[PDB]
Amino acid sequence: NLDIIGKRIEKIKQEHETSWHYDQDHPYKTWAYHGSYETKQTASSMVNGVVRLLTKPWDIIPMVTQMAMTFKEKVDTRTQEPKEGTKKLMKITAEWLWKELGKKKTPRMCTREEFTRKVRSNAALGAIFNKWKSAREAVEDSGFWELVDKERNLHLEGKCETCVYNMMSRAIWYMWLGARFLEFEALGFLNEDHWFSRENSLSGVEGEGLHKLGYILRDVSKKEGGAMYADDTAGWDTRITLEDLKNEEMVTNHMEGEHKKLAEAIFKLTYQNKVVRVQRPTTVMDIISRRDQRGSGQVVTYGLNTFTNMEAQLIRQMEGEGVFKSIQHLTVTEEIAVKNWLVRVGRERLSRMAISGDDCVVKPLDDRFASALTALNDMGKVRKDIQQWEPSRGWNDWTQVPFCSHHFHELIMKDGRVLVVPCRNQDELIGRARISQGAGWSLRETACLGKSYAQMWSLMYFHRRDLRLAANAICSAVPSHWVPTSRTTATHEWMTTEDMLTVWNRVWIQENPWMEDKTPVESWEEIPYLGKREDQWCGSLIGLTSRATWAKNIQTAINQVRSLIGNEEYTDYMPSMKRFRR
Ligand SMILES: CC(=O)NCc1cn[nH]c1
Ligand SMILES: [Zn+2]
Ligand SMILES: [Zn+2]
Repeated sequence: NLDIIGKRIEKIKQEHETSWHYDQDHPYKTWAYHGSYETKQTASSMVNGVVRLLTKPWDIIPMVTQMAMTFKEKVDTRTQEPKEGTKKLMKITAEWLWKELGKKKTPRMCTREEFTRKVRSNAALGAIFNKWKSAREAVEDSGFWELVDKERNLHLEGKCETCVYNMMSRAIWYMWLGARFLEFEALGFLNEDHWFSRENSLSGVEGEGLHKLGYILRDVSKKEGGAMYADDTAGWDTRITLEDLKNEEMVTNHMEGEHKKLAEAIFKLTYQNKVVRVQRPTTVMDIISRRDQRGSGQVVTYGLNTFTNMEAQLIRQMEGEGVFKSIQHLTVTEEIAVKNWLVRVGRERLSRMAISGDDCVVKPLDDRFASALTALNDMGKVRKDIQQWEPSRGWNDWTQVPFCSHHFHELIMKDGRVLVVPCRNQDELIGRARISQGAGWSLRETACLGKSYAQMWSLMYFHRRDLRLAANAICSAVPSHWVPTSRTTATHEWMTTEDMLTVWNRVWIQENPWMEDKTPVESWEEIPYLGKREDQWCGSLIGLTSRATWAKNIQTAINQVRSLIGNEEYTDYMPSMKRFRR
């Protein structure tokens, strides 16, 4: 408790010594509360006018238009201590999993140089504004690095002064850039060196890309076994136990020297003990603490979520296969049985999964998995939207399984070759492309964000009639040479000024390990669509009068946007489609 967080608390006390008051009407039950101080401040979603002017039919679709308008009673909940048998299963599994992940990788520190390059090309490193304006400026000033050094030597001493979270089914815990650096220095290797790649982790998909996820799910479907299970957890980040955080910390067992000590300090001082500042309108700033739940940088959160989800799903698989009888207590011979299962079939069982942070798809040996719930519930990974003890419903067809907010279609090209393509309800895609985040967007910056969405649609969603047409229209409306942008950045092959047909060929043909015939596609007309009825099922407006008028008059919409942007160099991409090809 207060020996580890006291220093951080003491320091904040003094910078607001004219405001410190131990409030009596504090709303916290599961968070430890320490005091309050005076503040007064808040970033809503803005519409992208380039995308909206080129998607007129969707102006009257509420699922699209409502997306642009507008649980902290789940962050304030508590998770019970797992039973001794559960804790044993998790420790054995975690020990075995870090060794497997470490077989072909070497833990290492990430560098000021690496951190500096990241910031100088905009990655969402959840930092705060003070002394320097942006992250870009702090990184060039040697005063910052002297602050970093003071904290670093403090961490080596087993103490913390400035690693404090700022709070803001979503919850993002910003820290000052210095704290983020020290986290990246110790644990950045997990992401930077691809520990959760599919080649390295067998269950993972880190770096895989939306054009690969469908092929990965189809490969899992080819295994002998039961239904495909895709159970979502109710608020995964809030269900991370102190036992989970202790099994995650065992990655430090694979480290040495300085690194081992720096990593151990991040786990002890920032993850297993946390200090947070929250805005309350009653507007004061609350300084609260707790030991458990997830609150790291988003990128370390992704890797440790993937790790602990892989662990939980192997244990649920063990339960279905009858490897252990009860979570109350593992016998001595059950421990040897669990260890022996992992050595004998662990890697095979990992290959039966696709795991992306809190999101999973499992194809178990058989459907006993469906009612194997005791370990999963006792670890605190309670399933969303189903009663605690009600057996999971599995999917009989890999094309119906939800994963990473998508489903996947099998699409046969006129030439016989097989594409496995990502899909989701088209209102979601159009509604997201119509939204920007943040202030001070020029017309040129807004146009370049529209072009980023258009090129993503050309590469990932070319099989949706409305998106291929809207992508061609946006790319026709934005100057040919303007570079696509995004203020918050998997593999983003659409972020380029290269011709999108050349990029399509590289991604779907040349570099696609599931495509044996490498014959390049010569035109967009060789590239197929979903069936017309399937396109409507997934939200297409094909068949509506609104959509027919839009498609027929598209050059008028394109001209409207060109007239606003001004006298620039434009390309007509519409004749890449049959119906505009005269
Ligand atoms: C309709 C269109 O192409 N407008 C572009 C433009 C603006 N000024 N001169 C040409
Ligand atoms: Zn610290
Ligand atoms: Zn679909």
